[PDB]
Amino acid sequence: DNTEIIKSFKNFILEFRLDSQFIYRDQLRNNILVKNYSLTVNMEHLIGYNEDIYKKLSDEPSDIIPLFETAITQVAKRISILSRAQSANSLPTFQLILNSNANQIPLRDLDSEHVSKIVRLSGIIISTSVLSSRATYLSIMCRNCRHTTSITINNFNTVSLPRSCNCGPDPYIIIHESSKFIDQQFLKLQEIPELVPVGEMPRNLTMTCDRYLTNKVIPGTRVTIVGIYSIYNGVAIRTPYIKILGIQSDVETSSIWNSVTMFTEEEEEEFLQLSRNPKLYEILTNSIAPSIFGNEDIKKAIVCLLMGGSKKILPDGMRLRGDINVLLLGDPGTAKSQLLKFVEKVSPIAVYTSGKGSSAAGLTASVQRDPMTREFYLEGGAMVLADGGVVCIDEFDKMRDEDRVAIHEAMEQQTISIAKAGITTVLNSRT
Amino acid sequence: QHCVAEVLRLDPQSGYLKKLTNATSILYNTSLNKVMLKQDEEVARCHICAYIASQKMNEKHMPDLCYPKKAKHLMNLFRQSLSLLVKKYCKMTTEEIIRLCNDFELPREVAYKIVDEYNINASRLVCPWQLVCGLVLNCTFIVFNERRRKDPRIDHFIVSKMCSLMLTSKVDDVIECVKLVKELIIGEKWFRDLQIRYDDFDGIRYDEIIFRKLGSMLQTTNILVTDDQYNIWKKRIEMDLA
Amino acid sequence: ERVFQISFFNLPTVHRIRDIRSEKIGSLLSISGTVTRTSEVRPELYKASFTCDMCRAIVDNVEQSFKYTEPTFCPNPSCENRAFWTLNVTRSRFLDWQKVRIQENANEIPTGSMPRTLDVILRGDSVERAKPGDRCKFTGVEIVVPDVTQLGLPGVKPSSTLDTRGISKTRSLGVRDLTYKISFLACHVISIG
Amino acid sequence: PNVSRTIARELKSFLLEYTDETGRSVYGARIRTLGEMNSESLEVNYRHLAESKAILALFLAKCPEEMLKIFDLVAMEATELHYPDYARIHSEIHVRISDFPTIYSLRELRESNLSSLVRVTGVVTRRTGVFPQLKYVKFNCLKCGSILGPFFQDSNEEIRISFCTNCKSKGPFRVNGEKTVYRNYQRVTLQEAPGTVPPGRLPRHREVILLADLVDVSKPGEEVEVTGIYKNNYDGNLNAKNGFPVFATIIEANSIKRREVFSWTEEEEREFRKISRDRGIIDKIISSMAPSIYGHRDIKTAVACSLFGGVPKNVNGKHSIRGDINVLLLGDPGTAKSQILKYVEKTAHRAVFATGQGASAVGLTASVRKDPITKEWTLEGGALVLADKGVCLIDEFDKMNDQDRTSIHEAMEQQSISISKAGIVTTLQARCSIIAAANPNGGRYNSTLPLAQNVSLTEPILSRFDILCVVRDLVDEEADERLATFVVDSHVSPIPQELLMKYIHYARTKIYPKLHQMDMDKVSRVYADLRRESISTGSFPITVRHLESILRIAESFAKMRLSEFVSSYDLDRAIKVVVDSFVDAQKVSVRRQLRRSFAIY
Ligand SMILES: Nc1ncnc2c1ncn2[C@@H]1O[C@H](COP(=O)(O)OP(=O)(O)O)[C@@H](O)[C@H]1O
Ligand SMILES: Nc1ncnc2c1ncn2[C@@H]1O[C@H](COP(=O)(O)OP(=O)(O)O)[C@@H](O)[C@H]1O
Ligand SMILES: [Zn+2]
Ligand SMILES: [Zn+2]
Ligand SMILES: [Zn+2]
Repeated sequence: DNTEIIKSFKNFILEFRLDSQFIYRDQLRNNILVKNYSLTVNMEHLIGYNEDIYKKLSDEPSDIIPLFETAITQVAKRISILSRAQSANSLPTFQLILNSNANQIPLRDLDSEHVSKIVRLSGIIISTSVLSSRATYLSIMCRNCRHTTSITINNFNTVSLPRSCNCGPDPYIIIHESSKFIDQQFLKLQEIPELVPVGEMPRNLTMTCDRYLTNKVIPGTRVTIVGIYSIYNGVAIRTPYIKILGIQSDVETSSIWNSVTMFTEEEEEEFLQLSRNPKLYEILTNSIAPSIFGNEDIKKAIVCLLMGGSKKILPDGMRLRGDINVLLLGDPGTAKSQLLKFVEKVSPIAVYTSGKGSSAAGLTASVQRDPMTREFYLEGGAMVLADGGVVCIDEFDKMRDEDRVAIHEAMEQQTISIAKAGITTVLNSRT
Repeated sequence: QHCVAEVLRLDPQSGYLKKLTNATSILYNTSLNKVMLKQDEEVARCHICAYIASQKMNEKHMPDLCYPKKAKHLMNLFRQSLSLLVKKYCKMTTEEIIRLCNDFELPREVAYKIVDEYNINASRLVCPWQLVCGLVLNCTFIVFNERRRKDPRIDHFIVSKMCSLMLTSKVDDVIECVKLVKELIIGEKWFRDLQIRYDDFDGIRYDEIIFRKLGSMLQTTNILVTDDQYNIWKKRIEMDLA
Repeated sequence: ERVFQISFFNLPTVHRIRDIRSEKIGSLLSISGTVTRTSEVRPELYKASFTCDMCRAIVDNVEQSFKYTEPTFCPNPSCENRAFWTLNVTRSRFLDWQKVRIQENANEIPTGSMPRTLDVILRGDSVERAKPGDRCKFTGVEIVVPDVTQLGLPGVKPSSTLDTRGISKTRSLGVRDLTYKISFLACHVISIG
Repeated sequence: PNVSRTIARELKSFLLEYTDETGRSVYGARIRTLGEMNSESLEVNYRHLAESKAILALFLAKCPEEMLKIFDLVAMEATELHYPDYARIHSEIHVRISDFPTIYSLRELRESNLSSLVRVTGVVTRRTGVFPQLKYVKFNCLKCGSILGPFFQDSNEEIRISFCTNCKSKGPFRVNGEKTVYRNYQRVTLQEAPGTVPPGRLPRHREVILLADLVDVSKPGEEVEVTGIYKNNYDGNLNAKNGFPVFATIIEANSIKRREVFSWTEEEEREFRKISRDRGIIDKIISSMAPSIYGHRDIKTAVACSLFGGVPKNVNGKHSIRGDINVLLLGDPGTAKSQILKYVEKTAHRAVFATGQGASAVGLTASVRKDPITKEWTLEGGALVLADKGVCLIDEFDKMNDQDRTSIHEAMEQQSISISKAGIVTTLQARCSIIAAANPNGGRYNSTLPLAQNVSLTEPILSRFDILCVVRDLVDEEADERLATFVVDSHVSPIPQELLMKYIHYARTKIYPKLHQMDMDKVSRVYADLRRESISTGSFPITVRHLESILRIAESFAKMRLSEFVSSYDLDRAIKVVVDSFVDAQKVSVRRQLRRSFAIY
């Protein structure tokens, strides 16, 4: 039956515990306060607790998932009414989010078998196309009968409108002011370039997501994902893809200028201990380069540099550069390169480049147009990716004149400007 | 091989099976060998092949082998290439009442017993709907006592389903269709076997009803509730903090 | 179990591509030129069976050169619509095919002139005797084939249409546009030069 | 024909009691291995049953697409008899053939041979997709919320149904892609071998379809022998056929091969260790490195240090040290410069032979490149990227523009690439070993000037090269006496390179030899000595770069010997390599250094 399974699943919600503490119960209680209508789940926790759901969810995931959705909705209704009775109408289904670490399978080793099952894999991300919408609950009226009805779609964001509620075929108009919709996006993926055959190009695959599993990723961020090998439409052929059911990403891949700004409280005590120690300067000078010798004078400047300086804005707009500017000058050896190599590790959000700009890395704003619609969009730049951060350079001698002009103006005002044919820009460097 | 066996063992829905699968294989082989037998959707190319396979080996049974336009065409082409109770004096067949009994998903032995009852005692009838309806209802009540006991909602749902299937709004007539058949069919040995099998005996167990009627007070009228009920109910309030 | 081919070689006269007009239609005529391309061997429809769309009646006849669309006669004429038909692949006969592109030769060109070219087709066992980038002496008949590339050109354009005079009460006109190029066929070719 | 009874019984008798030598029932092993490995295919050698009876092949030729029928079900019967419930798991079984003698080119196909057994030759190129297509169908009806039963699909048409079990209604039908079952279907291009196209003629091409779960068993640049059937393709829209009514052709291939996965076995690492720990393998390694040319041993040894790679480390995740080794050769073009690097490509693991403009695999960078198939954006990277663990070859280093030089600069500098184009920002692992070449200005090296003055290269990427070897004209008579004799003989102790590459595969994974600080202050002693002795008589200095590179070479030789840790009397070899590499890289003024710096020999 299905109710035996739904009960064996609902028991896992409130009757599971580890480390002598409830996990999913209070997680749901916190989520309802957050107004999240979703959760997180680990499928490793379900193998030991119960084996009546794993071996059947493996092969019939689409058949078993909506049952779990409805069970979560039931738990939510109970806890909602009880919480309203405790302190202080519309509760739609909750998306289920899960992950795993059992294994990873590459795109190369796939086949036409284990289709519609659940799989694991790795890759790299490219596409962020558009927030294409789907419907979840939309109302209908018949144009002649004026007969109101309703429809709701659940998971496939199978059936079509009713063909007959004389009015004839196609008697229904679609309302929008009283309808409901969700978002999804078409995401791509391609294997690791380092694990490929020598000759051929790589192969990619498409996927889709839903309400709270969207917008989580930006290209370049290596991710491992788990989904279902589903199908839609030679002699007779249907396209393969994957439907997302669980996504895990690195906490923070290539530096994000929108980084964390609210630190924890436990660190503050030792932060202030180090602040009040009179040996702070000596500790920093000793530790900024543990495997390096001499040049204490040079190492005593990096500490001044990293902490920036006095940001001062006057009522005329003529700001003073909050940070400082430095220039090594030396012969081979003398660690003139090793410090620069190391500085990126320590720096929270900063970039490193060589002269003339590195491979496909404009030393400044190298703007171009869109592959789609042929429109203008600022692309990037070594002097703006690290906004609010330090920049490391080597081989400063061999610069192009145009490349050097912009960086030379940045070294004194830290605000590049480009005014080509159509686009006019004032993009802040602050580095 | 999978689909061939799927269709061949669909006939029920010793040597028969083996010889039939061999016959179907070789017949399909002969039909597809030459370029003379084309434009034939495999959607239905294992039906009259099975019919003629039955015809060939030793014995042939006309009924339920053809069970349509192109059926005869393919046969020739291959064989050349080689309310409901007011109505008075209604009629019935095997499969009509088999369908009416199979809408509940009841077993086949009960349906066959009802069919035997009909074909033995359908000579002095006024409306066979009444007798068949009563028979199937009193089969449902006897076989489904467990789920009815654990869920008193079923009673209304089943009665509504069998009131809508016969297109009526009044139900006392259905009540009569039940009690009259109970009166009529009350003393047959196969009915006895069904009674001992599914242990209804008016919806109550034998070992309880004997003491209920013998004149004792130890008879277990279960106004109280079983211990396991309380044991499993405790869990509901165990988690009341949420 | 019998299909034949023929050829006529050692003709006395030679005609360049510019020396071909509209009075040599269906007439044997020797030409010489050059090759710049070949094509893919693709078995061609010599004979092909059909079947009635309401029975197994097979017809092993073929309409071969063109008008390859529809036979009519059915062995059992009792049919609601005997006009159209079905098809079959196995009860059939096939023979080789090949396409090349023929080209002007340098030693016979006029002034202010490009190497005017056209397409010629082969048949039968004589195929495999073509060759890219060589001068050859073809011999065959003035086959012609439909085309539409010649649209947008001046003058009036011929058009076919079935008659509706003498019989009445029976695009409804079924008008088909006709405008043809002058390709060539080859019964036999030799490598000159 | 209805001879299927006799045909089936006789072919099953063959399958069962086949015996060729010593009463060997070969196919029993095939079937039992099939059951053990859960395989979907089995092979049958055409030669033996053809020898036994040939009308088998006659009836196969008349209709092989029909002859398959008894064979697949007989395979199923045999599989079930020895493996119950195999029918439950594997729905159907396909078969394979081998040893067919008839030979057809890709242009020899004639109409008289179609619809019969066909055996061709060619090369697989332009592989595309492993797409799925249906083999069992069930539906989702609208008039009734029910399904359809299972139904096998033909090889040449779609499927569509208008009736229903409940009634004769032609309701809207849709396939339940969420429940059906699929199989493997591929489209593959196939072209003739250019090595035998007769004079003048061009090579024709065809198309091929690969099924039976054998997809992705080929890669471009392979010689293949596909044996199967041949037929036409009625792909609809055929009433618009101008000219003559002629149709295309397509092959359905059964058997596939690749002739016309390196790994180490227990005895193979046993012998590896046995020979590594016995008496200085290095001399024999240099002897067997590349017999392409007799040449000379110094750059062979430099590249030998380049092959194995060192050992990277970090001081608690900071102050990283490069493990891999670099090289840079240079000299007059009259000698062999672009030979041994291609030999290394052929011999190493995950190596690449890239180049600059013209006859190059990739442009030595990463870019948002288009794909011919359905416009597929991809992020390809230079040969450096592919060999993040391995090595990347280059020749004609001088012939680059600004960006394709800054790329290699970034590689050797920070072992990571960066991209800031097309709405995508990323870095990778570029910890590759680099090999390169170049052409001196004027052919001869101009012995009377230093390196940077002589060749117009720049210093910042020139520094990374631990080794900068150079040669010039070898004018003596013995040079002729050896080289001319060897070259003419080309048309008149060393260990197999297979064992060498399996050795390097074995070495890069296990051994990470250490080095104990026993007498290691001699490093500081000799470094200070020579760092003063450089100013004593020379112009340019020697920097701690060479010290670190000598340490890398020491660990590389430790890996080479496969010893547990560094050996004292191999730091001598490393020091000598770096010394005599610096000797030739200076003016004639270094002639004093020849005598002075020979003590450390
Ligand atoms: N002052 C120093 N202290 C410690 N190690 C150094 C120092 N200078 C150079 N090295 C070592 O020498 C190598 C070259 O470093 P560096 O001088 O920064 O680059 P370059 O030699 O190209 O200028 C590095 O591997 C580094 O470990
Ligand atoms: N010692 C040698 N033995 C055999 N062949 C040699 C030898 N030296 C040079 N060659 C031949 O001369 C050619 C030299 O080409 P090379 O100078 O490497 O071209 P590039 O400078 O453009 O790379 C090689 O292809 C090789 O076949
Ligand atoms: Zn209506
Ligand atoms: Zn007819
Ligand atoms: Zn229906």
